[PDB]
Amino acid sequence: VIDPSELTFVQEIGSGQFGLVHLGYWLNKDKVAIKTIREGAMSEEDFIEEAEVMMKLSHPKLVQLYGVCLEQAPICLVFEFMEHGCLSDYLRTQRGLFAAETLLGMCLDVCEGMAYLEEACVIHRDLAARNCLVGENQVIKVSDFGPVKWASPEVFSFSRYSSKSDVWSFGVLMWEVFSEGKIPYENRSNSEVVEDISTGFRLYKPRLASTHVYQIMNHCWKERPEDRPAFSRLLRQLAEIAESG
Repeated sequence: VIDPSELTFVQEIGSGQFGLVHLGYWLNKDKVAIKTIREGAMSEEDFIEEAEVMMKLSHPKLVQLYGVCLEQAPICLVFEFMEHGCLSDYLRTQRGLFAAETLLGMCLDVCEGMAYLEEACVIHRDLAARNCLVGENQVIKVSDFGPVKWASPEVFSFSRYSSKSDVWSFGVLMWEVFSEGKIPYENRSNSEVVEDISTGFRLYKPRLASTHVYQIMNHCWKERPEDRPAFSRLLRQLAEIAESG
């Protein structure tokens, strides 16, 4: 579903090389989020092959795409606009106004999206609050799909992603949620965090995280991938907890 320049570029809402992201409208009828490329930031094939798989993956917890603009000029990806910025950005401002029941709620949203990706054999080599979007009333969807603080050991040492690496990361995302946007291992070096984790240290339990929620974060933080719960398992454990405590 390719798009010719039927887009209106309103504002810039996030950069880095691999494109800028603009707030925009498609035919007016639709407030979209447009991610442009650059120039030599991605093979035409590299992005094409990427936009396809992204349009192949769909779940109510993954951010939706409207189509792509290859009809030239900085090539781009038209997403549906998520009305509340990224998660990390939402958790920080708005701190304190969350109910634990609401924070957990947010984790299940990302969990659901991840169980779907997991089953889709997709690995999110960068699952964090900063890559999560808040929209239609707290509803959280995971984007930027298709940072040693969020890395599992097999990523630290062997750059060995998997889907379990994700779970590990998810554990830290969960931490950011319950900490309400806090920087995990803030006062520490990447060549230092790797130290604390390897010895068995783990992110402390945030006040809003119940001991039961903390148990699951620590299950995502097991050293052995095969000792980590698959997202499909993670989703149900979080569903049970959510119902009560």
